[PDB]
Amino acid sequence: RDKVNDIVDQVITIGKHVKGYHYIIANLGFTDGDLLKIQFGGAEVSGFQIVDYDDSLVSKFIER
Amino acid sequence: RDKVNDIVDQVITIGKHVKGYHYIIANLGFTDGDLLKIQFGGAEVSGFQIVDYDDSLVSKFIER
Repeated sequence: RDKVNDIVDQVITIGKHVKGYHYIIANLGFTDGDLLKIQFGGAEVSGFQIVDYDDSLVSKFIER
Repeated sequence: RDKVNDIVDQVITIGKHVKGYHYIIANLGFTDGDLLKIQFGGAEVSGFQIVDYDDSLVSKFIER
């Protein structure tokens, strides 16, 4: 989750986060990192999420 | 110098700082603001500088 943010930051700096690029975060924590930065860039970003925040079970956990 | 950084930040977020765009900072402090952000974006940025840091007079002032 750390080495990813470093890369993502560099990607935005050099401007390789615009339309045409496609990144895949190879970890079980896609929403664990900050995506607001490469969110409006244009480049498509995909990943994997193991903690479904749509489950009433998980939703209840977060509530507390 | 402040309202400029706000715009520059927004510009990078929406990704309108890549090659093809051309910005002109209409103030006497071009190097007064942070440019490292829209520096590698690709978009050309121009402006105006009144404090020439190449003058031995100014260079001596900065030394102190």
